[PDB]
Amino acid sequence: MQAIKCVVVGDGAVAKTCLLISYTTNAFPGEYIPTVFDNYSANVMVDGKPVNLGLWDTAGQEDYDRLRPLSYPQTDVFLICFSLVSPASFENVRAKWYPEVRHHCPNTPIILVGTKLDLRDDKDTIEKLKEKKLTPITYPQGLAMAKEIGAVKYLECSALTQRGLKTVFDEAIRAVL
Amino acid sequence: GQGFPSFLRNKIFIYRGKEYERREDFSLRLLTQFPNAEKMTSTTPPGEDIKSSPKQYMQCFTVKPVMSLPPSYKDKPVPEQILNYYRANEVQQFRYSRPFRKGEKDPDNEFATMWIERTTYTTAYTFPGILKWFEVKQISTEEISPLENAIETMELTNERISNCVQQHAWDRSLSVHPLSMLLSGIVDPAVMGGFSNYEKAFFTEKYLQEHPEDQEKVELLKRLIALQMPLLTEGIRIHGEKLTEQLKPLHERLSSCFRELKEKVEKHYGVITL
Amino acid sequence: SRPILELKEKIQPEILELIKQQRLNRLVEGTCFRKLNARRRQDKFWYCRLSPNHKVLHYGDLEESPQGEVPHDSLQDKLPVADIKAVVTGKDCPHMKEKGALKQNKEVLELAFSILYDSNCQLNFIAPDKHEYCIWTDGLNALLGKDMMSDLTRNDLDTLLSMEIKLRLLDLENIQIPDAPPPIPKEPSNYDFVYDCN
Repeated sequence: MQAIKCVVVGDGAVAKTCLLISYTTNAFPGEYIPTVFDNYSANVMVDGKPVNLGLWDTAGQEDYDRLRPLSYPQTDVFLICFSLVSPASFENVRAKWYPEVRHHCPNTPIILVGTKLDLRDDKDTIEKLKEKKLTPITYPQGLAMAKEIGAVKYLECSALTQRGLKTVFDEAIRAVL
Repeated sequence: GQGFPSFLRNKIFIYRGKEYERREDFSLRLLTQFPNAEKMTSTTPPGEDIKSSPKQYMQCFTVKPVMSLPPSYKDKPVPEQILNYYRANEVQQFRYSRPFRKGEKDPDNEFATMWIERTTYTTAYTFPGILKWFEVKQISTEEISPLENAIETMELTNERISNCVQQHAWDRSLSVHPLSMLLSGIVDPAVMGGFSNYEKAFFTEKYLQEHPEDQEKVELLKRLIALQMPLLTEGIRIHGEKLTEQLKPLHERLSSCFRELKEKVEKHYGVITL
Repeated sequence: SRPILELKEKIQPEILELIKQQRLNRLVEGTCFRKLNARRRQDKFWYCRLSPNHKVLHYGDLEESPQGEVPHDSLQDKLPVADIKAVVTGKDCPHMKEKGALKQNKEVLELAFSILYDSNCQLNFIAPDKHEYCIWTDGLNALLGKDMMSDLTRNDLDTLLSMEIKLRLLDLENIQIPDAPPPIPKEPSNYDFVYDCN
């Protein structure tokens, strides 16, 4: 047994906390119970030994960048998140989230994560993005940004499907290990 | 489905899974046990077509191990080991939470329609047993109001606080990171202000005309948050005992918001403390 | 050999399903396939077992096993047999298109196969040699339930059909088959068999 810090940020327009809570609950897709409190945690092994793990559910509102860095120190791994279907999310992460994280924490294994994987290939979502001239940005460019940081990994998933989500957390835990 | 074996056709079972299998891990291992491994998506209700159809169908998910009754233990301040052992074993009741939107789904207030149709299960035999699984011997469901679900959620939150305080109370060489977990998450219902939500949703007289007779539940909320407040106090105190240099800013925010909500319950909520 | 060949190729399918069945047996017994550029201490060999249910693919980064397949939980025991778009061969493999660190040399031109799934995930794998490369392409295409793209497969097809028809011609020794089939002697319209049935 042992505990692992795991900070997670990302804008509030993507509902990453839904991802976290669905994972922790081991709930059915689309059947999570939204709690009232943040900063989730669990205790599973990815390999060999069971370990505690704590997910610092952090609100992505930019103002709170005076409080969130106080959470940063001695964090084993951080998880940077976005929406695969929000170009604004990309601009924020490449422009604000990623740079400030690299600044505050220049020494920590990092994994980028996509979101709404189904909506990336959802015809209606992508046609809305085109009619609104937003880009249904695909994997290779997120991969390019991951190479830009050289993040130890990047994965993309969908909440309503949890596809690779369990895996996402598996590499997340093994990042410490 | 119909293609199941006789003892399997349109049957429900509960499996004493491994210690730390995730839902789909065990699910996939079971799929290995079987061909025609098509999984359902209406996880709670069955399929009448498949109540007669061939081409075996299945749906699997985690369920809640209902607490045993610790015999002759109902009041003693027994240490944790007893509790954790009975939290696992000699179990026969198994409930499954059932989310539901009942009423009007206002965007800012997901608590406006949370009605839990808590589905419980009784099986023949007590886990663990001579089989790592058993059929349900009897199913039952429930219905839970936002008032209610609020009640259980908050009180279980409080007792979780109590449990962490106690486990880090008997033991010293123990990471404070879980303390950060809790104290953070509770200190700011940041995504949704739970306490404020309860105030607006039930403490308001719009609700006490919505539930005049069921106002005796908002007083339940009041007494329960009142019992919560000192528990928060011991949480704060133990945090101070394990306070660190990253934690003093965190700690002071905890403390400020904590006595803030202290006065909020005492006068703004008007409740009486202990 | 005109009606002979008519009959021989006309009774095709039994050998076809036989060969395909053997191919499924082969995929099930499987072996350790090859990864991409597994040089700086990477398990180039890794078993890939098809289920006897023929629905899950017990594959993943298993060790440099000389024994080949070991029956256990691979890294990913599932490749969805139904949704596999195809497998790209040769240059159509995007890993063959890779010109960076995972640049596969021209000496594995025929060993390159990428199994298509999720429309963004590929299985850029390498065969130990061409014959089993074609064998596994044949096996997945049997999962696809289509024609077989192994030279050895057509070899076995033709040779076994040849022996089968060759053993067929035993009862017809010292006889000729008219290329126009012999005229069917007229069946009297009455089916009132004077001698009893059975």
